[PDB]
Order: sequence, then C-alpha cells, then structure tokens
Amino acid sequence: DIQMTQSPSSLSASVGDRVTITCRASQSVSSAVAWYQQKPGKAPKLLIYSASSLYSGVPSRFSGSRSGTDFTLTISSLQPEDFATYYCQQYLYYSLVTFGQGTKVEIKR
Amino acid sequence: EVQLVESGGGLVQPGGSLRLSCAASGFNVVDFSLHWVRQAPGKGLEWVAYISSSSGSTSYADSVKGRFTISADTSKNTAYLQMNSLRAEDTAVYYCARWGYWPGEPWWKAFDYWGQGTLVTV
Amino acid sequence: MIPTLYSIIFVVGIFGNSLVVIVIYFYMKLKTVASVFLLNLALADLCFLLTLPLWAVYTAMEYRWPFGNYLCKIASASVSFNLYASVFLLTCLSIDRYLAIVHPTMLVAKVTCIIIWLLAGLASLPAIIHRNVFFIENTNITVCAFHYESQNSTLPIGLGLTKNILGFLFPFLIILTSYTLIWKALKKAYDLEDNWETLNDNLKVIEKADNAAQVKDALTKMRAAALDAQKATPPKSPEMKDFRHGFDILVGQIDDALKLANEGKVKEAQAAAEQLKTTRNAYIQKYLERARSTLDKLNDDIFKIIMAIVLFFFFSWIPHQIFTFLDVLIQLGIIADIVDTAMPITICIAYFNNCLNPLFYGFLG
Amino acid sequence: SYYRMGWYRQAEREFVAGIGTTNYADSVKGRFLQMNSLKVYYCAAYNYFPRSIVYYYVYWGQGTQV
Repeated sequence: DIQMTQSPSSLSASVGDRVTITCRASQSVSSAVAWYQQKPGKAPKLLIYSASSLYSGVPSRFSGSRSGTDFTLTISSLQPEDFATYYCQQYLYYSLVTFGQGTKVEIKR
Repeated sequence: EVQLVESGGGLVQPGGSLRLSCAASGFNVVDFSLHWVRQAPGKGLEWVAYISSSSGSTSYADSVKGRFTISADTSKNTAYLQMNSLRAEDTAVYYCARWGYWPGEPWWKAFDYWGQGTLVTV
Repeated sequence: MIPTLYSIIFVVGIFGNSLVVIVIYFYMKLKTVASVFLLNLALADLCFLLTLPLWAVYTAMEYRWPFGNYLCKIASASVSFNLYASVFLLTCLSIDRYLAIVHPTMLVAKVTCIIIWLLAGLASLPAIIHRNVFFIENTNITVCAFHYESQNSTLPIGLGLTKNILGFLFPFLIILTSYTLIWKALKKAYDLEDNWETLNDNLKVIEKADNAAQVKDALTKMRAAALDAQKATPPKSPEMKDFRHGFDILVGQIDDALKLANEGKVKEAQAAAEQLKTTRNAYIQKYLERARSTLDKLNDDIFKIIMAIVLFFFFSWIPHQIFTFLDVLIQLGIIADIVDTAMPITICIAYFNNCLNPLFYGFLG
Repeated sequence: SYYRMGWYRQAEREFVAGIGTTNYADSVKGRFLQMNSLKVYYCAAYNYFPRSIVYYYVYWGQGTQV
C-alpha cells in the first residue's frame, strides 16, 4: 500500500509559461513513477514512463525528474494543448499500482 | 494500429452482474498484462484489477476484492471483467490498460496504451 | 610575534617531521606509492624548516640580514621550492588515491618524486639567481633583496602569476577533479551497498514472518531496493550484460515471490525468497564485494591523512595566494596598505602547515 | 611602483644618492645634474622596508656612465 500525493491540486498558467507538478510516494518506489495526461472525456495518455524518461511520440517539452521520493513533471513551453489533468502513477508492481489525486492545467486570467 | 477497445458497459440495476469485455488489436495478449482501472465521475483514476494471461495470475483492489472476476481468452486476445453485487461506488468509467512484462523497457512503459473506457452506472 | 611564531614552528616541525620520516621509512616501510609521496612531502617540509630559522632570526632584528648572500639565496629558493614541491606531491597523492579507489608502481613513483624535486628546483631558479644582499641606504641595514634589471623587467609579475596559477590553480583543479571523481565512485558504491542492505533486512524479516501481509510489505520494499540497486551501475558490454541481467533475474524472483504471497501461500513466498538468496551469489556477490572494498578505503587512515593534508594545505595557502594576486594587480597598475600590512602574516601562516603536518599522522593514524 | 629612488657608483654598488630624504655619501654631488667639476650610475628603485621576509625588490638598470 503505497500512497501517491500531489501538492498542486489546481494549476493555472498562460501559454508559454513553465509549470511544475510534484508527486510524493509513501515510500521508495525506485524510478517506477509514470506521468499520464488525461483530457476531459478522453482516455489518459502516457507521457513519462520511467521517473524521468520521455515516452515516444509526445512533445519534447515535457520533462521528468526524480529526487528520492519526490517526482517532478515540468512543462516549459505551455502550448494551448496542455490544459488537461495530470496523474502520477506508482507502478512498482502489478498489484501495487496507485495513481495520484490529479492536477489540471487551467488558463490564467 | 495497436489499440484496446471496451464493450459491455451500460445502464444496469444495482446489485446485478456486468461483463465488461476488452478487445486487443495489434498485439498478443499473451505478451502483456491487461489491467482494469476505474475512474469515478469528477474524480481520479483508481486501479481495479489485472490479469497476466501467460502466468494466469490475477489480482484485485481491496475495495473490489471478492466481488470481481477477471479472466482472459488468448484465442481472440480478449479480457473480461465480471462484476457481481454492484454498488453505488462502482458507477464509473472503466479503462482497459496494457502493461508489459519484466524485464526490459516493456515493463517500464506502464499503461502505455489505454482503452477507450466504458461507463457503468447503477 | 612573527619572529617568535617561526621559532615555534621550527621546534614542532623538526621534531614532528623527523619522527614522521622515520615512521614512513622504518615502522611502515615504503610498501605503497602514497607512502613514498608522504616520505617526499616530509623531506620537503624538513628542507624548508632547515632554512626557516634564518627567516626567524632575520625578522627578529627588524628585517636586517646578518648572513651572507648565499644564505639569502638559499632561504628564498627554499621558500619557492617548498611551495612547488608540496603542491606537486599533493597532486600526485590525489591522483594516486583516485587510481587506487576507482581503478584498483614503485619505480614510477620514485621517478615521479625525483622529477617533482627537479621541477621544484627549476621553478626556484629565479630566486636562486637574482636574490642578493643589499645595503639599505647609508645605514647598515642589509636585506635579502630581489634584483631584477631592465632586461628582466616584469619578472616579479611573472613569478607571482606562476605562484598563483601553476602553484595554486592547476593543483587545486586537479585535486578537485580527482576528489569529485572519488566521491562519485563512493556514491555509486554506497548506493549499491545501501540498497542491498535494505534487501537483506527485508529478506530476514520475510524469513521470520507469520502472515502474508508482512511478507507482501517486505517483498515490496525488496523490489524497490532491487530496482534502485540495478540503477547503481559500478563506475567503469561485458558488465551491463551481466550486472543488469543479474538484477533482472533478482527482480523476477521477487515478482515470483509476490505472486505466491498474494495468493496467500506464505511458505512458497519463503521458498522464493530463499531462491533469491541463492541468486545473490551467482551474479551480484562480486559487485557487492567490490563496492564493499571501495567503501573500505574510506576508513583507511592514509586516505584521511592525505585528505586532511590537502585541505589544510590549501586553506593555509589561500590567503598568501590571493594576496600575491592583489600585489601583482597593484604592480601591474590595475589597482593597498592592507595588502602590504598582512603580507608577512600570509607568508607566516602559509608555511605554518609544515608545523602541524605531522600532527595529522598523530591524530588520524 | 612608487618606490624610493637612488643612484649608486660602480668604481661594488657604492651608495651615493638616495631620494624619496637626501642622505648623500661623503661627496656633494649636487642635490635633487650632479657636480660637473668632479675629478657608471645605476637608478635603484627599492622600497624603504621589506614588506615580508621575501618581498623586497630592486630595479637597478639605467646604466649611464658620466
């Protein structure tokens, strides 16, 4: 029972801004933390498959980083297609899969 | 062309049984483990069950343990989730994710290809 | 106090270094390269301390030199020689420690030492060819003066730049490079060791287990630890095809144990954990013992001695080097009283290390 | 720079003229251009006191026999 917690419950930023989502695990899960992006009304898409390894086909602007139990997803060039929800999934073992609470990118006004 | 589609979702009475099917195209189910992940409306993703067709081993989440039965047929590359004694919390969208096998990069690409997901309500 | 502080250095330094040179030659004879380099370092410090009382007595009489020209030349050349010999020997010590720790040679060591003494003698040639006694005006004050003519103009600028660059910049950079590579190797070895210690602890708590919940939790921690250990590849594809393959088999066995434990079969989980214990020897034990050996070199007293000597030498020499840089900036016209005020202070504290270099042997030995 | 200047004889480096005082030798030699009725002089740029045990420089040069 490993629990993932995301600090930025709600995030708002403009086009071209840099955003960062931090996810913390209840215990060490190695680099077994994937980052998914889910658009409203659509299935999630894998963005980062290791802690810090970019999945093939997604834009290169997305980056990941691991620091002990702190996993960070960073977006540099926030294009208007990045306004969806983001989930961190600890996938240490098949029956130990736990997703994060979530973080949705909104348009800052 | 690799994808997973879901079928069998719909409006059913509470306390009944459901059969959610997951059809896989472009890959062999024997080479991957098929997981079922639920997402409640206006809420995050929750892992429900999984089946490793080659090994035959299945697991369930504690909230759904003892009520669901996940199976798979390798002839048609399909997975099945059988739900009994449905409750109010089971009203959600179910996704059929695909996860590789240890060792190698197939394992590290957790849930690379998800399913479309079917909504079930009670 | 500068005239009397030098007297303190000579008493301790000669007494300390003479014991040090005997210990590294008789009690612990020249069995290692670092022993040869430390012997040479003690000899260089003794050579400087031989000429130190000349400076002490020269400063005692309000900066007037009673001796001849040759004593002045010898003392100045000894100051420069001590600086260069010490920095070169310390860099060779750091390189030797880096090779010993990361890449696990006596005639080459002796050749290196004689080359270091030759280079330090060559770098002290200006002080042994220009320094001469100089009668100060109509008084009888005679001092150890540097006489640079019009042909050799800006020679003091060049000597200061050589002291600040060749004697401080290149040694500092090379020592920092060697020690940061050493720390990188230590970090990788410690990562592997810590991950395997957690794996062993969780294996033990698996063995003395009652229900499947504790077994599942311990197997979870073991799987995380094994995945982390597989990342920590040893510093320097025969290895990757065997290190990573060994850990792939290990985590496969952890997965088999987890599959058996989820079903509720505790005994089969114990059996799979024991098979994991068996697999440790076949693939992972060689790298475990290599990492343990690499970490053993930290508790080695000679590594601590060398690191303390290097750190203290550079801390002692930083003020003198930066004040030499300020003085050469003033002479070159780029840029004052404070620079000259503490110049004797800097020259005294810079060579104070020879006083207590033996003390490290007496504290870290 | 800003060193004390001087003039010495080489008939040795016999001190003659020292100026920023005017401590001359046992001869007149004018004052700070010498006496032109006299029967090589080096310009020495030396600091008044040694800054440290080692730091003491002399420039010499300017060899000009009268």
